[PDB]
Parts: sequence; C-alpha cells; structure tokens
Amino acid sequence: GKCRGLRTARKLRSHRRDHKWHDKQYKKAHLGTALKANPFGGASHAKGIVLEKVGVEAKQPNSAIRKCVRVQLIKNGKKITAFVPNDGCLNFIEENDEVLVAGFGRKGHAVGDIPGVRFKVVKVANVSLLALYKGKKERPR
Amino acid sequence: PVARSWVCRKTYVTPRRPFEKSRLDQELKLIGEYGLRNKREVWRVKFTLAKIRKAARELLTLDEKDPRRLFEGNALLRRLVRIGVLDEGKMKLDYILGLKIEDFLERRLQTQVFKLGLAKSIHHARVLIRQRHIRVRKQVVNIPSFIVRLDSQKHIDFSLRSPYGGGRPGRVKRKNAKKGQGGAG
Amino acid sequence: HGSLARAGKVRGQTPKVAKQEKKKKKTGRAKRRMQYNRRFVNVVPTFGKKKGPNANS
Amino acid sequence: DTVTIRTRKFMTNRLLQRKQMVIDVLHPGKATVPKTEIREKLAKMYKTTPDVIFVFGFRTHFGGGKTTGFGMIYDSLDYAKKNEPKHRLARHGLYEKKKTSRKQRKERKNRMKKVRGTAKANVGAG
RNA sequence: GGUGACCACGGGUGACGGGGAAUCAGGGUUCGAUUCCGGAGAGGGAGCCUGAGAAACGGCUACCACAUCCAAGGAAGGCAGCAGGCGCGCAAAUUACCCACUCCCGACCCGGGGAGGUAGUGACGAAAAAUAACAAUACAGGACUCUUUCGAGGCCCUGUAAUUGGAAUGAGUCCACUUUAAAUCCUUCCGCGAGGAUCCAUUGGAGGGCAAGUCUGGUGCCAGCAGCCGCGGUAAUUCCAGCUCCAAU
Ligand SMILES: [Mg+2]
Ligand SMILES: [Mg+2]
Ligand SMILES: [Mg+2]
Ligand SMILES: [Mg+2]
Ligand SMILES: [Mg+2]
Ligand SMILES: [Mg+2]
Ligand SMILES: [Mg+2]
Ligand SMILES: [Mg+2]
Ligand SMILES: [Mg+2]
Ligand SMILES: [Mg+2]
Repeated sequence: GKCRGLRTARKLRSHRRDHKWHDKQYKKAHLGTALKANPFGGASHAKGIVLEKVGVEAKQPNSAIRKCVRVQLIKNGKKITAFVPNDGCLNFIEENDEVLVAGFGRKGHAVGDIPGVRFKVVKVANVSLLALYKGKKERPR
Repeated sequence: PVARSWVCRKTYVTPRRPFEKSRLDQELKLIGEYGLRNKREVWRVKFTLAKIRKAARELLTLDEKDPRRLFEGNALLRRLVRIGVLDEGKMKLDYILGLKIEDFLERRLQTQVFKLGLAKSIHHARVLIRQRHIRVRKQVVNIPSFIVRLDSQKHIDFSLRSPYGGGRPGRVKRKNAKKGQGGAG
Repeated sequence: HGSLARAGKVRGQTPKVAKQEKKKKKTGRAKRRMQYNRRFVNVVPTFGKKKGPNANS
Repeated sequence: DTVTIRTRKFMTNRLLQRKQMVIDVLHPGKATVPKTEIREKLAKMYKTTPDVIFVFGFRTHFGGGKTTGFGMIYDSLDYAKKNEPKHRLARHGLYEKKKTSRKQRKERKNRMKKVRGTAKANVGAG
C-alpha cells in the first residue's frame, strides 16, 4: 500500500513526482518535444505561404476528397497540410497567397476524417474565409 | 505607475450545466414574472444571493459568543432588513439560508413601481424608470435594478419635472398641441 | 489523386432564393416578454401529448 | 427667483487671508448656473463685492435640481493676486500669461546650450 | 580539510525574486515578465574618472560587437526616458496637450520635470444599461358568473393584426451652461429630433452529448457535413438552400 507515515513527506512528494513522467498529458506539456515538434511553436495560429493545393482522401468508412493546402510557415519554414474548411472555399485560395492557419480543436490529433491534418485555414490575404464564403468581403486585388 | 483604480470584478456567474431545460424553464418565469432586461440579470441576483448564503454559512461553522459571529452577523442581518427582506427582527442568521431569489427581485425599483400603483403593467415600470419619470426622495432615478432601502419605499413618486407629476408636457403632446394652434388655428 | 474541379459544386448549382421581408423582430427585453408569454401564461391549453415548439401540425 | 445659494463648511482661514466654503446651488428646470451670476449673487451675500470671490468645482447631478461646488473669498484683491493660482485670476480678465506653447520653449532651451555664453546668440534664440 | 543520496556535485528553465490570480465542496494546480515591495542591466564586458553617495551609461576609455557626417586629413553613434519607425513577428496606442493636481531638485513661493496629469487610439478586460410602453378596437383565447350544451355578463385575461389612437422617451443634432488649463468627455438644458418600408441585433446552432422542426427546395459516398458519436450512394430530421425555433444575446 501507501507509505502513510508522519515523517514521510518526501517519500510521498518524490513518489507523486516521478509517477507523473507516466502521465501522458504532462509529458506533452513539461518535457520539451511539443514546443520542439509542433510547427506552431507553442503558438495559437501562424502565418504561412500557400505552396500548392492538395486533395486528401478521407478515411475508409467515409469516401470523399477533402481539399487542403500545403503551407510553409514563415517563422520555421516548416511545412503543413491545412484543410480549407467549408464548401467551395479552395476555389478562393490561389497559390502563393499568405494564409493564417489555426489549429483544428484536437490540438495535435487529426480531426475525424482528413487523415493526418491538424491545421485549418482561417484567413487569406487579410480577409478571413468566413467573410468570403458569406460574400461580405470580396477578394483583394 | 499612474493613479487609477482596477479592483474590477464580475457581478455574476454563468451556469455550468449549460442548458438543463429545468433551469431555463425556471429562469424564464423570473424574467416574465418580473419584467427583466435579459437572462444575466437573474444570475446577477443569483450570484449576489450565493455570496450572502456563503457569508452566512461561513459564520455557522464558528462557535457562538465569538466576537466575529455576533458582529458580522448583526451587520449582515441589518443589511438585509435595511433593504426589506428579513422582517421585524427575524435577525438570527440561520434563517438567512432559507431565502430565495424572488426576494432581491421584489425589492428592485421596477417591481416597486407597480407594487405602488404608479406604473400600470410591469414593463411601464422599467420604461418609466429609464425614461427619467420617477424619482426617489429627491434624486431622479434612471435604474430599474436599484434595490430599494425599506425606509425609502414611501418616497417613490412621479418626478417634479416630468409630464405626469407636472410641468412641461412632453414633446409629443407639445407637437400635437402646436398642430392645433399653428396648423389648425 | 483526385480532381479539384469539384470544389464548390453544390453552392454553385443550388438555386438561390430571396430572404423576403416582413417583421423587424422585437428584441432585447420585449423579445423575452413575447417568449414567456407565448409559452407560459397564455396558451397553456389542454395538453395534446407533449408540445412541439418548432414542430409541425 | 428660484436659485437659493446655500453654503456649507465655512472656514475662516486666517493664514491664507480667506473665507472658504462649499457652494450648494439649488436650481429647478433652469439649467446650471454660470459662475458670473453666482459670484454677484454670492457678493451681496457676504457683502464683499463680486471682485473678490473665486469659484471652480461646480458639479451638477441627476434631475437638475441641485449642483454642488467650491467658491471662496479673500479680504482684498491685493491678496487674491498672491494667494490664488493663475487659472482662477485668468478665468476673468485680470491676469493672463505668455503663449509660447511648450515645444517652442523646449526647442529653444535645447539650443542656447549649443551656443556658449555670447548673449547675442542666446538672444538670437528662436 | 568541507559536501553527499535528509540526494550534494553535475545538467536544464518558455526563471529577474517576493507581495498576489483564476481557478476553485475540503486538499491542491498553474500563473505571477502585471502599477506595490525587493533585486539586476543599459548591445557586451572591462576599466575608469567624478562624486556622500556611482564602478554611475540622457559621461567617458578602449576593446569587442553596432552603426552617422567627410573637404579621405578626420569626425561625431547609443530609445531596456517619452513620442515615432523598422524587423521580428498569431499578437499590442499619438512625432497630441500641459505643469492645473502629487511630488522632486535647486541658491528656490518665482523653473523644470514625457517623473506625472489631460486628451487621442483602444470588443485587453469589468459595471450600468435603450433596441419600446400603454389604452381602445378587431379579434385569438382561458380561471368567476350565467348557460344541459350552443350561447352570454363580465370583474380576469393574453395571441396576433388595424396601428385606431395619441402619450412617453431617449440614439442623434445643437441654442446655452458647467468642466477644465483650454478643451474634451461627463453631469444641466433651451430648440429640433419614432408609425416601420423605421432610428433595422448576430452567431452559432436546430439527430445526441445539448435547449431547437422525420417543415419545404437542390445534390445524390459528389460536393460536402461532423470537436466525439455520425450523415451523404434518388423522399438527408446530417450536405447546399427556404421558411419556423433556440441560446445567449
Ligand atoms: Mg533556450
Ligand atoms: Mg538596444
Ligand atoms: Mg548600473
Ligand atoms: Mg557601464
Ligand atoms: Mg537613452
Ligand atoms: Mg492583443
Ligand atoms: Mg504619461
Ligand atoms: Mg464587458
Ligand atoms: Mg439597435
Ligand atoms: Mg446536437
């Protein structure tokens, strides 16, 4: 069982210390790796240049082509696929155009279908897809 | 470095279990029952009461005849009678706990506009109070949700400077009067 | 693989419609009056096996 | 007709050579009061002429029934042009100041160090 | 000789230290570069004068590291003061006005203070709080009373409409005043300023978790949806649309 004694404040502290390098959710957060690995250098979103448009094939049970963008981030020069959300919006984005890419909500998990795509596009040439696909702000020229 | 204030803190709490139904179906009554501005305005009073009840409950853990309990208690109770919730000297604390929202609503100005005839339907009240028609004592009050001190109940009255109360008929009646003098006469 | 031609097939060919106009909807606190009133005090009729606040007849 | 200027908190400041108190102006639907009227109506009040009364502060509050503020009274204009600050004398045409305007000063006075001590060039100035 | 698994020594930090913060049944957990206290550094180090008091950077001495003018001999460079710009960047304000408040230095009541205050920018954030109310109708109803019911008296009601109707007000605009330093802003008020077609509330949703339609169009494993569960292959409660509703607002 547990150690339970009265001058055992350390055997306890030091017990509950190491038996966190067996937690998963902290070994992301406190180790290093994460900051080192995620192209998003601990940063909520990030800007990057659209280097080409790529359709991705969804995971078996749901057949469809997902319509994403290969990005290269400015700060790193680290590359990316980001699924351009909402219908017919890939149609908006052209090559070499500067996009603000944010996460998906799973923080590292790829979302649902879109096998291995953490990132979603938000803005395009200082616009925001939400404004374009609503037809509020037009494409700049 | 600068002068200035800070110490800004919220007046409310949002619910956890975000839409129960049961909770919505209570909190709506409250909005209609008394013509409330919005939903938040409940969980203002909801948050304020929960303070009191936790202040009270803080005291119920203390031993009796202990300088704090006696002092903070009276002070706290007085503060409630003062605004007209506990009555007559109910004033012994445990009782505070048995007390619900309805109360710090019933003593909002808005309610005590039609409770004292004055308005004519609950929403008049909230209009009338905003419209700078009613006064308290001498100040003209703009605010619906001013909790009325029990003392200052009898001094809620149609402002001296407003159309009903007297002086300067408002611009609508002034214009449809000047239509009869200028336009017709 | 995959043809990116089909981006925006559907918004593309769905026939658009007018959004109409009637009532500038009442808002703020009057909304909430209209709300309570229309599903608390007013109608509250003989029950017809549960409601359907946005359901059909 | 309806103004009724009632005062609060009068002090005989022997050592600033003054009388000083909170002005409490009542006023009904008619709007604020100007400081000229209030001076002349506070003059016959204590019988000191309007000349020797200085008023600032004045803050009205809802309904327009009432407006508080601070006014005060020296025993001669000679002292008032001494104990009183500039803005309150300059408030009414008795003592004004230069209009060089701050950055003209600064631009000048950061020159005149460049030049040594040849007054002619310091007088050169801007 | 001294220290050591009561963990030293070694390494790391997305570490200036406290005072606190949001979270929170009790216990913690992370954050505290954040105005208050304490420390440090003025590209980096070192050394210096001078000074009570400094190893002082709105001093200087080199060096290193930066960089300006040039008559090519030479010369002047330090925003981690305030403003501003560039670069970096997911990510942050005006070459604004002033010593009037609080305070400080001076030889000093008298100058100066980007210390500081005041404006501007400013969904960092917190408070209050409009976006309509009411009478009569037309009705649409439902507790007394009256009727076997159908009907009616009506104290009760409430739905939509006619807006029938005038009353009330602010958002604006703008005489005037206060404010302040001069404003501004606020508070005060003259004068104008509500019948929607206006003075026009949006963002997500509408299978479930989860409050809200097997309403109606279109597509038909495509487009697309879907944080998870999932839907889409010819009536989709799931896509794109229309109408209705819900949550906060
Ligand atoms: Mg590092
Ligand atoms: Mg630097
Ligand atoms: Mg130093
Ligand atoms: Mg140095
Ligand atoms: Mg400097
Ligand atoms: Mg920001
Ligand atoms: Mg400043
Ligand atoms: Mg806010
Ligand atoms: Mg509006
Ligand atoms: Mg759902």
